[PDB]
Amino acid sequence: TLSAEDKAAVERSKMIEKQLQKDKQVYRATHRLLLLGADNSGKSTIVKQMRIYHVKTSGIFETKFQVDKVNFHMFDVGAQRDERRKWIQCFNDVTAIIFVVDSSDYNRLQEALNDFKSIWNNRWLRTISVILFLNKQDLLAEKVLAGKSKIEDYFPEFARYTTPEDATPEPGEDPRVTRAKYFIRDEFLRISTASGDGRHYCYPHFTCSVDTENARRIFNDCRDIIQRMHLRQYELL
Amino acid sequence: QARKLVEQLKMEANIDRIKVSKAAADLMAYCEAHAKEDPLLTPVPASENPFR
Amino acid sequence: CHVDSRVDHLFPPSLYIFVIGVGLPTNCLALWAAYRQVQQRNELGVYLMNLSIADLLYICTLPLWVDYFLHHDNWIHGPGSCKLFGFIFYTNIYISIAFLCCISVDRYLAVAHPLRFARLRRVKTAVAVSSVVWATELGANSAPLFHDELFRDRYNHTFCFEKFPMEGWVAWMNLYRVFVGFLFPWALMLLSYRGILRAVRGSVSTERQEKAKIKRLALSLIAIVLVCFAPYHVLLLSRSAIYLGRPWDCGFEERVFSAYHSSLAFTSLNCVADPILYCLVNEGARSDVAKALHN
Amino acid sequence: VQLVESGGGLVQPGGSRKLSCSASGFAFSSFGMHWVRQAPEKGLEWVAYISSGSGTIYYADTVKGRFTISRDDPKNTLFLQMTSLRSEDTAMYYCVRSIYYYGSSPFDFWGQGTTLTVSDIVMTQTSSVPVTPGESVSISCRSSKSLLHSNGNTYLYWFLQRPGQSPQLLIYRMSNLASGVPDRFSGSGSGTAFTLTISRLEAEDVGVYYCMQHLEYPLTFGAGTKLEL
Amino acid sequence: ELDQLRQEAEQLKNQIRDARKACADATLSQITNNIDPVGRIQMRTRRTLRGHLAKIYAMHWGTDSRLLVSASQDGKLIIWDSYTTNKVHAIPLRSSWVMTCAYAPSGNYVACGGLDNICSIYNLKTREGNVRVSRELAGHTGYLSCCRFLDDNQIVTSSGDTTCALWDIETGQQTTTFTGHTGDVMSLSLAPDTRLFVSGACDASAKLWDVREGMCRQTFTGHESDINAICFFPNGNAFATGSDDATCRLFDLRADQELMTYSHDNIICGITSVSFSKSGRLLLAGYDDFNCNVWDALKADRAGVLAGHDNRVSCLGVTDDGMAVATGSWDSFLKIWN
Repeated sequence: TLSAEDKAAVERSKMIEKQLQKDKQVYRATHRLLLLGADNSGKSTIVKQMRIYHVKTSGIFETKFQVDKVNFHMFDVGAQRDERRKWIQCFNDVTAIIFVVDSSDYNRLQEALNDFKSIWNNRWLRTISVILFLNKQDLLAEKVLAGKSKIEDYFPEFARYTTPEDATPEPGEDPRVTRAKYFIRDEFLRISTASGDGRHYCYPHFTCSVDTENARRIFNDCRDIIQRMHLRQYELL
Repeated sequence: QARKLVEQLKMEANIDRIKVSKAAADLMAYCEAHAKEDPLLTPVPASENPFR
Repeated sequence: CHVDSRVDHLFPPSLYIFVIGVGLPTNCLALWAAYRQVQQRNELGVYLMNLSIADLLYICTLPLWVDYFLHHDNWIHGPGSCKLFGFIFYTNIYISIAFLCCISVDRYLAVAHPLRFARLRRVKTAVAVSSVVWATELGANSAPLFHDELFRDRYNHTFCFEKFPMEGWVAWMNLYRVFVGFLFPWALMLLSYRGILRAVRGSVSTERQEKAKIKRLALSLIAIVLVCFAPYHVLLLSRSAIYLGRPWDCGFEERVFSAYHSSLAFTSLNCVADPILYCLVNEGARSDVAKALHN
Repeated sequence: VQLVESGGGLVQPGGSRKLSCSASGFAFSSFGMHWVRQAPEKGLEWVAYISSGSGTIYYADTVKGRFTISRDDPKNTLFLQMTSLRSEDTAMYYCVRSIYYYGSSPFDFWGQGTTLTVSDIVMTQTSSVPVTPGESVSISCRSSKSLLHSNGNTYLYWFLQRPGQSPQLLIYRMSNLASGVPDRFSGSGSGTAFTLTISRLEAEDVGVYYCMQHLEYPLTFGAGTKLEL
Repeated sequence: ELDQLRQEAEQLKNQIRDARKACADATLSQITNNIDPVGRIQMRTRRTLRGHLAKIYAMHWGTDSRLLVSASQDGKLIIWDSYTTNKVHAIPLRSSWVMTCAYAPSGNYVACGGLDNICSIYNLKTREGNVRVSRELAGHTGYLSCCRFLDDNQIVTSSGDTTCALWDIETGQQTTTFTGHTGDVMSLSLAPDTRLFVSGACDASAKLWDVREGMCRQTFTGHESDINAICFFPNGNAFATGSDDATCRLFDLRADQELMTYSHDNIICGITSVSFSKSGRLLLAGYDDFNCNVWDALKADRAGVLAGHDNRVSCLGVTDDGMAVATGSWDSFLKIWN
């Protein structure tokens, strides 16, 4: 009941549906994650190392890297304005957000905490986990040892703080450095545990820009996020 | 700097405005003169629409 | 052989009436919930629908057996009806256990090995596996259909699918049932849930009060399946083993008759326990059921 | 674009030969292709058709069983296999390009053709007309069945063949004007009655005209109307 | 002085408010106190268009009222045939974060843009059978939110930076740049005469521009939150706006003012899309609470509800002959209502 021309149009529309079914498999087997940070934070060097292994007004950059034969796409917004509340809505289906923060500033640190708070309490970014990198640990250790600038003139609560019992010092580091580096981490975790409600989580890590283990940390952290989603999807909790 | 801002607002001041009653009537007239040629106000009979 | 029972016309009919009344609407609701899940590209809906369909067929076939037991073991209707209804009644258990095993393995692949095996967690592969399960289970239990299964006896009775003593080909089929349709899928279920718990107990972002819930749910599933299906198969294996030693001795059958029918009646509570443990225990499916009932 | 074909020659009766057409300059894999032939001093006749994806293959009545069609997408070449040739197969074979979607124009490009020599909705057309520059001509061909399908579009196509050249598309679906042809050409008609009108005639457009049907297979051509100056 | 200039501007600002009050004599609701209500409108789904792999952000109709183009954040533009639900083209994109789409009135070209800061123009009618990129337009320092054609060689774009531009496609430059906003611009609507257009930005203000000069003739305020969608009444003398305060408004160009507010207390979520019907009597709006809604453009009464989507409605358009309405959502489906 269809003409010769209308019969050949359906056949064309079926060679399109086949190709769109070969792209659903690649789309479903790749994980998308978004990189956020400030200018002083070394988020560019992390991109270089991860690419080195494994237009002038362009506003988006993409990086490919795979660990143990699973593909990852990382996105870095570069040319957009300071206001953020409108283009975040496009990132409500990503696997995770990587928030890279400097730890040696001590004067721009307060502005970093407010920025983390807005991302965590966004209406569209619920059910999205955050993998924060407390970057530049090499510089931080030197500053405290020299003792030129104190950490007590920007956060008076430091004097009353003691190292938690669940610590894990690296081999051979001054306990003053351990006390400092765990205070900054606890500031960020206070925001995370205030309004989590069990829908999304925050994964801390201490890093340096030259470290080659950053790719493995993301893979381990992502493997937990997909696992948590599958328990809900397959009705186990 | 701010000098250009003052000039820009001056242009909008010198315009010829009309009354809301006149503007409301024109919107009313347009809707009551193309009512027939609107397949959503009044459903069209079948065998004339291309979807049903 | 001389067999009689003072309990066979009291317990099975009442339990079957309860099972019909409680498990027809619940299985309908579970089927609706599974349809909602399969609409949302979740592949656990295929297995849930198939389980509900098997349960519904069992419920539909129960009333004739209610009458059969009420009439002090007499079937009156006819031989073809005996064949069809007996086949469904004695086969649906293994369909149910197979689909439980499929659900368990799918959950294990989803939780224990994420980020891999994406070609197996799809709707099309689920349909293929379910069709293969139906064909294999209906083809391996089809041996009774090629014999005669209505036997009268001197002491006022007429059976359907069972004779006392067994003919001789029934013992081997019973041994196959006990060791391939019950133990092997149950072992797979146990191993898969053990693996799921082992993978969960080492994940951050899940507090203790959720791991406890997962553990209780898994143990509950395994325990309920075993408690529903174990006595019948133990007695079946006992009869099969004792027959092949002394075929001419019929004292054991005269002694275990009542325990046998009641165990075969007891096996039916899985048809009530599956909708509760797989649909009406989580909030997501309960919400869909309530929303459907609201209209 | 370009389509160049080779494979013709002399072939003794009962033999076999292979024809191939090479495609360069366009998306070959998304285009179906046809085969047409022309007798030494007669009209055109359809032979075969291979679709995109090789899911649809049709043959003519005088063709089934003897001829086989095939295509090679990665190498950009399609092959026609000829078996048990007879004396009625002597012709110059053409390769034709066609695509099908909403608003498409099939039978766009025609190849140079290859020469071979060996040792149903019938369409009726009129056999000549005198031509003087400046006049307006009208060529009409009729059909044995209505070509107006239920959807709303009529499947009549018009072609032009200048001396010593391959045919070129002029009008598709009885009212649409081809890409690259002057606006003086016009076409109109109704069911089972068609006409083509040329206004303000100029030189270099004399030759033979053909009208083709596409409502259902097999495709039927016309005898050909010749305009001479 | 700077303060004196601001005081002069404030005194100049006070003058504008006086003019608006003087011209106000009645309300549109008052003058519409005799027209018979439209009643109830039942829209039912005719076609469901499956095939996209992710969220759908943009959608435009053709001029022939049959062909349709859609954009998704998976890297695809699909051109549909509405009558048959079969696919004509499938265009893979270089970037995957697309936010806008357009279809040329002639029918030869389509356009797309997003977070890549680039407007890309595709050629649908080539000697070969594939679609190709004919021109990439660069010069914006922020994400593109809307793009609309004027002819085959002109296009207007609005971007994240507070600017809009007019382009010459063959050359590749910016003929005129429109400045004067203080926030992200989120929408554009060309007038039927194609000599004026209106933009609504994230500063609770809408402006009117002249395409051939480059000046802002009128500024319209009255909202409280971001404006997400704008459109013209099919006459060239009124436009409608949607915002995140769960309200819509109608403005008049000749008596610059507000006329009606389309709000209701049950709904709190914001508006994502706004369009009119052919006669200007129905005003359709998409919402964040997963369902579309229909308004009467002269009485501010809800006339009907379209509820068939499982997630938020992002795009919405009405055909030229007025025989259908298409809606796209984040459930990767398009639905045609009639």
